[PDB]
Amino acid sequence: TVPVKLKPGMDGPKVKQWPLTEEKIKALVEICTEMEKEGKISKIGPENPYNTPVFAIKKKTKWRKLVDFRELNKRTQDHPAGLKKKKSVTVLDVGDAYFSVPLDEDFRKYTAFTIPSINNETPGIRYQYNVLPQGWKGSPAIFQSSMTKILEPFRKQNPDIVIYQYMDDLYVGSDLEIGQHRTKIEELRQHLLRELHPDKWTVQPIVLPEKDSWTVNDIQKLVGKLNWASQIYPGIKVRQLSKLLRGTKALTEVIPLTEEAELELAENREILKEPVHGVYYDPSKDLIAEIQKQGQGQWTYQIYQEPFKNLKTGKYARMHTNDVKQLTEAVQKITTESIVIWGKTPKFKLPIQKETWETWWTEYWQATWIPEWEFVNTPPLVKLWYQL
Amino acid sequence: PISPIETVPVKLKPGMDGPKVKQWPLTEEKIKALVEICTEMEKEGKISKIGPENPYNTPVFAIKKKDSTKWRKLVDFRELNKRTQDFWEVQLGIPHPAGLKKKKSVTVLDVGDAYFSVPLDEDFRKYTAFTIPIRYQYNVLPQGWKGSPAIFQSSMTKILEPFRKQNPDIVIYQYMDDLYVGSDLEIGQHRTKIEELRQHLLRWGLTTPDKKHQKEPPFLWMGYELHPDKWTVQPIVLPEKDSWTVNDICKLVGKLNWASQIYPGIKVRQLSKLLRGTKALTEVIPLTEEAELELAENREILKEPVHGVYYDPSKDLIAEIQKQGQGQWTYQIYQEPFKNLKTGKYARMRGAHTNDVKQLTEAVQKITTESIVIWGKTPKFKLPIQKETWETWWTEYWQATWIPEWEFVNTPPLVKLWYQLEKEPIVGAETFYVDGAANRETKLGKAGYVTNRGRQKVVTLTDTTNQKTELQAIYLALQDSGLEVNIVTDSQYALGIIQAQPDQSESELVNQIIEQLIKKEKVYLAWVPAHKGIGGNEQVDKLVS
DNA sequence: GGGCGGCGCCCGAACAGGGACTG
DNA sequence: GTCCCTGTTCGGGCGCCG
Ligand SMILES: Nc1nc(=O)n([C@@H]2CS[C@H](COP(=O)(O)OP(=O)(O)OP(=O)(O)O)O2)cc1F
Ligand SMILES: [Mg+2]
Ligand SMILES: [Mg+2]
Repeated sequence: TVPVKLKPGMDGPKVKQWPLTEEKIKALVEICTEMEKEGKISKIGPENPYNTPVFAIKKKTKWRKLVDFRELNKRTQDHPAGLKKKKSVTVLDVGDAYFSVPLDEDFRKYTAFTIPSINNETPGIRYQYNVLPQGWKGSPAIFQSSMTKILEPFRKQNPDIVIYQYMDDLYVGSDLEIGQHRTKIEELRQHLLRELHPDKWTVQPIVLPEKDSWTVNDIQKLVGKLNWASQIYPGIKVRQLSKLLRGTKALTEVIPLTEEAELELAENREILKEPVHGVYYDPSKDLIAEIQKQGQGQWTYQIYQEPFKNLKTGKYARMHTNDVKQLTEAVQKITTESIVIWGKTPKFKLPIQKETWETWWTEYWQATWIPEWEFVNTPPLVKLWYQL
Repeated sequence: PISPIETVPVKLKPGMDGPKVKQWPLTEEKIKALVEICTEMEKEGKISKIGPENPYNTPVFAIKKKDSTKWRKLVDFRELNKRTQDFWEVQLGIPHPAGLKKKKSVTVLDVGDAYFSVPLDEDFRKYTAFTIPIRYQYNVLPQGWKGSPAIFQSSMTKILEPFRKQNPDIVIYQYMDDLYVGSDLEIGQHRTKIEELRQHLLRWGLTTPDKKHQKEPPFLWMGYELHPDKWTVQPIVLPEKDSWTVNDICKLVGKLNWASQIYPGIKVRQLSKLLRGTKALTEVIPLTEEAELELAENREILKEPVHGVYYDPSKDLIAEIQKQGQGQWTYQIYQEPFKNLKTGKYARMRGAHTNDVKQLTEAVQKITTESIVIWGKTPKFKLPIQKETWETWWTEYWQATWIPEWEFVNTPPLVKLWYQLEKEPIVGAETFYVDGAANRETKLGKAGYVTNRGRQKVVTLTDTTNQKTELQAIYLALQDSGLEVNIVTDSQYALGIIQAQPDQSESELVNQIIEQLIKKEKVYLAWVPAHKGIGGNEQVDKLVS
């Protein structure tokens, strides 16, 4: 094995386990019985002071155990540009390959987790890992050499195919037709015994209303929106539009746009088409992803690292709906895009109450990773700024 | 005897040693109890005599057990607890009788001298030194040490594991040493299985004395009385004093909270409000008239007989919620119409400003989590809120909010939003431009408005803030306007507060604003960026400055 | 009379994040 | 930045169980 240490001056995770439903607990009990009978995990006691929450997800009657290693990954010692330009990209779960490499003995105490019981019939049953656990930052790092030795022949025989690895997944991108793309994916699945479309992702720009008649209210709202947007695009000018609002007028009074204000509005429409200047991706800083609920199944999002220096802006437009489910789906979509583009997941500012999210988010999760997030009492102003 | 189970290896915190506390004086009766206990335990090898090679010590004492004349031996291990490593507790919660399923046969038994049967790590025994007014050390788990509950619970789980494997269809609710054992066997086969379980435990050094072997209902378990088809809570005696201290209030509120699991309608908010800023426990707190009435209502509802039923997994879980004032809610979880699994309250005040839809959503979340714990699934909800009210709220609310499968119930008081902000400006409504300024040095401020019809007003304020002056300006516009009004505000603080449609607030100013808003017919609230020369916000800004 | 752990409730203290402000 | 406001978490009291 290889020795793995924590970051200097940091202890292991001590995160309490959250309530699980009966089906998840049963799936976890079966999976852990198999893993224990195969030597992957071992029962432990309370003299280990560490813990990491665990749950399960059902994709497409086969359950998958998912361990929330966010804290442990955060406390553990420390990219193809063409992947985002491929016609088709398939995601493949390769986590099982980690169960063949043993884990450093002194590190195993940090991977502890606790299976709960319905109605607290029984105290929590605690395990620790004996092998590279799925969802841990160290697993792809320590397995990298074996993975490269595995994937060398398939890359040689297919130089135009882009295979990139994030924690538990291989992203395989090709430019050829669907049907042959699935054939190459099946060939790679054969080789591993030793559906996205990134070129269609679009940016959602800021757009100004088009009217034949403008009230004092319309112009005040437009001026506020442009004053906000000028923090991102310094070319935005507001003087001539604000001229039309001198005095103390009624909100429903109709204001005719002068030639100066019309030209200024056209210039501002043109300026909002150019890309933001001076936005450089910092690998040492975190990706911040903000989401706004626009209503009627619409969601806007921005990915940035510094204020007003957006790396990306986009939307997720669903159509008796469920806000929490749509929000988790939007989070997973944004995270997939961020992984494909920059090879890293963003920290989310979620417009939802903490308890609602933590109560219902695991019922709609389908990915093998979990991003960091925090909860926001969002302002309606920024919600109006990115409206469509 | 002593369990032949392997010990759990514990260690002191790095760079620390064992405690050296001196024994405090004890009553001769306590001394006799302790010497009898210690002679008995030393004969069995649970404690070992030590000598001068042991430099540590920790005080001991004894209390009266729940039984008639038995004494429990305790050690004030607070120092050793400070010096001892951290553990991860394995007790994740408390089992509830509403989560039990119907069993043909039930037994309740209790392990005798539970802690004193589980061995202690040899290397650690040194630190458990004590003196009976003879010095000893512990070879088993002592009572008073912080690592004893978790070590015992884990050891008990390991001991029961082979029996649970061999008997997957015998259900064993294992709270610390109390075991509830349920089966679908006839009574004879059930007693045979119980004897098998007792012999299994005895093989692992855990006796099950007959004096605590319950074989017929009602079973006393976890503070409940379990009958075949029903369960009740052992009686709750609420204090009936004439003078009320803070400690008495805490005891009464705790008893009422414990009662609310099966008694519907319990309310504690007005009694809890009596505990703001009180210094110590002995502080006498005269009861408020509202607190008096709340206590009287609770006392009356506690006089009625009530019981629960057990869980049938082949039927739906239904949680029905009812509203009372002051931000308080009750709920009943049942499967058959008038047969409650359990009941509960919810009274948390989340945030400086809120309304009843937010509180209903929060109560739904709490009930959902509690139900996931107790039954492992989410219930179907009956809520006193129109589908149209919820549609409006979650359509117009900027946050992601969702209620699981629910249906409307016709029981007042219905949950409603008390006013609606317009989406568009109002024709024929006077347009108020409001603003407030505050001096961060003198704390003096001004609030005021101008209107498109020529009116302007400015109010001076003392000991205020910028946010407060903005709220005051909005309030002044609401006061001096007609039934329909357009208001253009400077402050996204006040706009964000009002757009959430609060009906209740801890701020008196926001409460007055809410009153005004409810009185109005149409309100449209718009925002403009400050200090940008946008009329007539320009005029108000110049005025209040 | 006290010691221990779990869960619950409520309240206050400490701390974090964001917006408005001076000059 | 400072001041103000709001939200979270954690620790203290009590209750319940062992
Ligand atoms: N107040 C208590 N403090 C404790 O530390 N305990 C611990 C945790 S559970 C364990 C039970 O111990 P025992 O079996 O010796 O005592 P018991 O009265 O529960 O039963 P029994 O007299 O041995 O039949 O003692 C129990 C208490 F009630
Ligand atoms: Mg006992
Ligand atoms: Mg202002």
